[PDB]
Amino acid sequence: VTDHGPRPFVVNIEDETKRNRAFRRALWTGDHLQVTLMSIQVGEDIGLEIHPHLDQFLRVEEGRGLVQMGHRQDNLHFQEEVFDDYAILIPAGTWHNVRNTGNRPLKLYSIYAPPQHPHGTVHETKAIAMAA
Amino acid sequence: VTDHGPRPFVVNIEDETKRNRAFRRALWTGDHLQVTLMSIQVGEDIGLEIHPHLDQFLRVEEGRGLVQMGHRQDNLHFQEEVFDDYAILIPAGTWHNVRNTGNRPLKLYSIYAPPQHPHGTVHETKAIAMAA
Repeated sequence: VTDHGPRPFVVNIEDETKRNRAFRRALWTGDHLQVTLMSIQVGEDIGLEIHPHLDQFLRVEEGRGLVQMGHRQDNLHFQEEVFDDYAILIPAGTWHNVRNTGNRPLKLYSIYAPPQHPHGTVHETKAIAMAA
Repeated sequence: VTDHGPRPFVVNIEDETKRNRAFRRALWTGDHLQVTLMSIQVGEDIGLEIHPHLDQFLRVEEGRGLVQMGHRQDNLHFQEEVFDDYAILIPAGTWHNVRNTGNRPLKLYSIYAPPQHPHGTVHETKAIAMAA
């Protein structure tokens, strides 16, 4: 998996998402949307964030997690479990986090609109992402 | 399934996509991205289109199809089969069609960025969509 954006592209997304081991790997960066793959370690979270300029779609391909969202950083009153087959919609301006609560890495893909990361972004680990 | 945009939202996307029977049903319309569900009948196609202002992501949840894409309407030189588990990336300015080539309805979801359809759009059939 390298970043194939902005090419017309067909991919087995189930398989690439499950095979990916990086915290974040850009798969396709276009002018208007970006697809990244994420593998989140047991006990780990993406990290609380807010994106006022973009919407995000996440799809869980494997594992179990906890999604936390709110209007304000100090009140994440939306708290829902997510599992294999689930999608999460994160509208612009909503504070959010996703925590792995299961017993294996949590495998998901993320679609940002508009794009968030540089073309070809790879953060192998959470620590690397945080530093970036 | 009604359109839940722009709410923070978690959904079993595999199940909603497979259960949906409409040619197009908006599931979530935000400010920056929109998710629709599509059930495409045996022998039917979405219809050749071009969206110069938006990128589209499609994920096939069930069935088999043929994706056709090109730079020019009269030369769709990208021709690839798609199956369950496959995603299709359609960058802005690429002419595209998706045809059902299998033996049951082709079930997919589509993410447009920015949004394409009014909030709460339902086109039960292709004919209705074409008329719209």
